Amino acid sequence: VNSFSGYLKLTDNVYIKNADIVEEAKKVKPTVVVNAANVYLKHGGGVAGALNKATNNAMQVESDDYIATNGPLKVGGSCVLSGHNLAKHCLHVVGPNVNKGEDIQLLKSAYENFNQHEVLLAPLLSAGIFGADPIHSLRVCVDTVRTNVYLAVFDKNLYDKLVSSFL
Ligand SMILES: O=C(O)C1(c2ccc(Cl)c(Br)c2)CC1
Repeated sequence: VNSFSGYLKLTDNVYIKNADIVEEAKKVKPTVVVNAANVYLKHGGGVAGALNKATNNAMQVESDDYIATNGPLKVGGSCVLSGHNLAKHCLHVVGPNVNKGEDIQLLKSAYENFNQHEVLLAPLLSAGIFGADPIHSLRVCVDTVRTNVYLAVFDKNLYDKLVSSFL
C-alpha cells in the first residue's frame, strides 16, 4: 500500500492521473520523482522548468555542479540527484527530443531507467515540448517499465484522450 490517490489503473504496474506533477510531488513526497531532463540538465521549461521553479532553483544549482563534474548525460540516460522539497530523490531522465531530431527509438532506453526504482512518480517521457506523441510514450512506458509507475498528465484534455485510446 502506498499514498498515491485518485489514479486510474492501466495495467498491473502502471497508473495514471490528471495532475500537476509539482503539486502531486509536494503532496505525496514520493521516494522518486522523475524529471523530463535534457542532457545538460538545463531546467528551462516544460516539466523540468516547473520542478526546478518549485525548488527555488536549488535543482538547477545542484545540476550545474553535477554537469561540471561529470559532463552531459546521454539521450536515453539518467542520473539520480536530490529531490529537494519535492521527493527524496529526483531521477533525471533524458527522453529523445523530436524538436532536435533525436531518434524516437531511444524512448524505450529512457524508460528502462525507471526499472531501477521500485516506485516512481513520473511524466510521460518525450511528451510536451519534447515533441513526441504522448499516446506512443504511454505505450512504450507500459511495454517497458516493470516497476510501479504513477504517471501525472498535466493536460486534462490529453489525459482523457490517453485513457480513452488505451489498449
Ligand atoms: O503532462 C502533460 O501534459 C504532458 C507533458 C509531458 C512532459 C513534458 Cl516535458 C511536458 Br511540457 C508535458 C504529456 C503531455
